[PDB]
Amino acid sequence: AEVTQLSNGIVVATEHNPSAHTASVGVVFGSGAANENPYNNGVSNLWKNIFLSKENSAVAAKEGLALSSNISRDFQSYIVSSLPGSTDKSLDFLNQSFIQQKANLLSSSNFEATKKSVLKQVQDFEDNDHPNRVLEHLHSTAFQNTPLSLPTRGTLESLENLVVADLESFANNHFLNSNAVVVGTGNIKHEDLVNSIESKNLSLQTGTKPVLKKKAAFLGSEVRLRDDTLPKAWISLAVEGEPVNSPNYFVAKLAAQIFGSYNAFEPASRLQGIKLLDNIQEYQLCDNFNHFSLSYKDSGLWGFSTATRNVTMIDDLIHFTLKQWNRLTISVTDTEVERAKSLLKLQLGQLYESGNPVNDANLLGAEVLIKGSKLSLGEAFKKIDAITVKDVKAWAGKRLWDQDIAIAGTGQIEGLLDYMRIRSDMSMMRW
Amino acid sequence: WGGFSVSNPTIQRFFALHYLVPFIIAAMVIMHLMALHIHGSSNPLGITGNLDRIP
Repeated sequence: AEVTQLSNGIVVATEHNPSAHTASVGVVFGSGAANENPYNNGVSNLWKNIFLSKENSAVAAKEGLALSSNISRDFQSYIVSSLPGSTDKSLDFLNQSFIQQKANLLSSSNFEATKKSVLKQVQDFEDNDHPNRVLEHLHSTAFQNTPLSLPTRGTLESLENLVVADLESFANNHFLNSNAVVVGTGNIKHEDLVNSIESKNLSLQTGTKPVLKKKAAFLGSEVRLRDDTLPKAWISLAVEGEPVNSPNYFVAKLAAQIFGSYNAFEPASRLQGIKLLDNIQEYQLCDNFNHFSLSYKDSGLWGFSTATRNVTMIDDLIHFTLKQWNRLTISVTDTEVERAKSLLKLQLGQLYESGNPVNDANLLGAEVLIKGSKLSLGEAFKKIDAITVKDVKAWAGKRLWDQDIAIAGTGQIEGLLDYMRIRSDMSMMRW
Repeated sequence: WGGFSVSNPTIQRFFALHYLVPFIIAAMVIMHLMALHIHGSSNPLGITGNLDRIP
């Protein structure tokens, strides 16, 4: 994780990796689904898919290049992968797709084909990907009438109303030098890239700034997509979490590691040192669960997702889980905190120390767009070790104890009690 | 009456029975609640309440 950064108009960011065999170069823009509105929602996803269109890919294939694009909430990415030497061909491609073939990708024949594909994509997702669909609705209700509420894939209604003009409108307002960072990961050197970029010049809509809007807000609420024909009940529940780069960023992630994730069907998962597992395994309250601490620019979500076929005991599932959360405020043990520290480190390692360069590109770009630099793993590990039981209790007393929640669920959710019942479990009685 | 007219035997037994019946009523109230429970309460719309129940 070598932090190499230089500015001369365009902000270049690289990260050399001796052991690699490949390289990835691309551009990451500081705008995502959150920078959209209810009506052009899905525009970014649209751009992602036209950049991956067969036409624009056949070109890159002949040059021995692979195409990648990721649409998130606070950012977007367009990455080109190649061998360690063909790094220059990569730049020729980025220079082409965003300055040359800008029109070829937006042809009537291409746009219509792409629009029809993402339309079918988003539909299959809303029809079949229940856990992600529900997680998406958690964001939709938790942050309603606020930026973070818009699904990254966009909605069907807004998607079929999108036209070529919308792409351009968005592109002119967001694909800008001031809202961009050219990323280079793999084994390519800093100077090798900075010179290959400095070779070409021009500008194409430079010196501009992205539009501003309303501040993200968490609203205690719920959205219920009951469907009695589905075999399970999928639900996500959470409280207002921590925004990226917050004093309690790590404490929140540690807290989520304490309750972790579980998969009823995998032997080792059933043996984890998680207290909650003693309560849910007897009557097999669920097939799986996964805690999370989602972080964004303005806010975050802390909670968990779960799936179950135990439709008559969902109230017990929710009751025991929230009852464990109460513990973070009043009785989390020292050894629970230590187990989380270890497991947190391991996870952050598997994320940042992945062998894949495209991942590092997204991580690098996104991070420098916010804090100017990428967080060194060694500094993260030190902050994680510094965390104490008191730290955890102080955080939970603020974010968890007797706080509003956001709920979302689909399928056989008749057994999921009213908001107030779930809400009451955010605290315990006492003298 | 326990005699020729409402008199001592009557008032005394009436007190004994006054104390007894309220416990019989309590028992019937349990039978009442048992019969209510298997079908649940009705509602002002006179139709099924199964599609929307609250605790």
